[PDB]
Amino acid sequence: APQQINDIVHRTITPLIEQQKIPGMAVAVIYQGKPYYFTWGYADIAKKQPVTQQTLFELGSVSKTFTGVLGGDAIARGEIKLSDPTTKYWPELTAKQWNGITLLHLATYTAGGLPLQVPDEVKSSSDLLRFYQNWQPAWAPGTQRLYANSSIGLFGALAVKPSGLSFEQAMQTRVFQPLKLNHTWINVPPAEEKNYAWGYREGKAVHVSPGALDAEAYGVKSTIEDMARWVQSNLKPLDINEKTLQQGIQLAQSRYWQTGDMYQGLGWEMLDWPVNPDSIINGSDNLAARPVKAITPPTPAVRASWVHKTGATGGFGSYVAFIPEKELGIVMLANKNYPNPARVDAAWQILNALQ
Ligand SMILES: O=C(O)c1c[nH]c(-c2ccccc2)n1
Ligand SMILES: O=C(O)c1c[nH]c(-c2ccccc2)n1
Repeated sequence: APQQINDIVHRTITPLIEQQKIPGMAVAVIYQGKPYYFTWGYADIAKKQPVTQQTLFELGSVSKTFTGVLGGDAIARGEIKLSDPTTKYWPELTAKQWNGITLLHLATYTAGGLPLQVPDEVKSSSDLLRFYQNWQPAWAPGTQRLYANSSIGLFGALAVKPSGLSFEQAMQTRVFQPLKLNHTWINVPPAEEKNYAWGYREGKAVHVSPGALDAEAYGVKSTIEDMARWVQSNLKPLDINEKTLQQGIQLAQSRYWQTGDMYQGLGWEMLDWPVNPDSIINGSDNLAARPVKAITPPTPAVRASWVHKTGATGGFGSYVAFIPEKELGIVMLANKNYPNPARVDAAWQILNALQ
């Protein structure tokens, strides 16, 4: 890399790893559109396997950005609309609280208080129907944001119904393949297991458990190289050859709702650039129910935004942030779930210096 980039990344990440006791980490900086890669520590402590550019990390909720984009792609294909009622794609959702809950509400955590987690006890798919049928909104649709896997997870399952593809097939063929994300997986194939890092919770090696709507909400694993490429695509959607994908990206970065300084996209979340670092840093701390202001009609993707997403599993912590107008981005993948504000802080420190 250029020395400027080498120096800011290292002087920022090294202390962070030390402070947080992160066993392994990979970082990519997109600078004037090109990727620069850094790796530290261990993919697998027991087997002494280092983190490389081919190491797979659990993205956790950064998976939601893929889901938003696949969702946006289905829109641009004319297969679904965000203004459609949920019942249009799940007619079995006959319970009366569902009247007026749209795909928009599902994708943006504004349905009326769908819970953060689908319960563990929901194994079968009729258990799932029961869960949504029996769910009681705390609020009218489109009035409060409460971040929820059961909300965007559902949007992801429904968005791919008209295609007739499974979520995974749809994701692989419509998002992963066109973008050349050849080491990105909903389900890690046995061929790639050698590269699958372990996560670490309280010093114990852990992989993400199977659960309802996992793939749609928190189930993607990826390498720093593919993740960099994800940032490049989202930075420059209009260089993407596939028409509906290109628009899908643009749709995921539209501003549908505003809470405080932040705007809710599809998966992605957005602030006006330049940004107050304390507004993103403290903003990122991990139930926070917030009133939302509808942006009528949604603002198309603003190039002068800080576009970002945090993501966690029991054993992993990820962060992606990019600034379209600066052609600037960062991916940070760690095999420990460490505080969000530390991530955002490291990321702002790096990006601010290169801007
Ligand atoms: O193997 C295939 O080509 C395949 C997999 N799924 C489909 C498909 C499913 C629903 C509607 C259209 C095609 N084709
Ligand atoms: O033909 C090749 O060189 C080729 C295609 N894919 C790979 C590859 C497979 C797994 C991990 C990394 C590269 N090599």
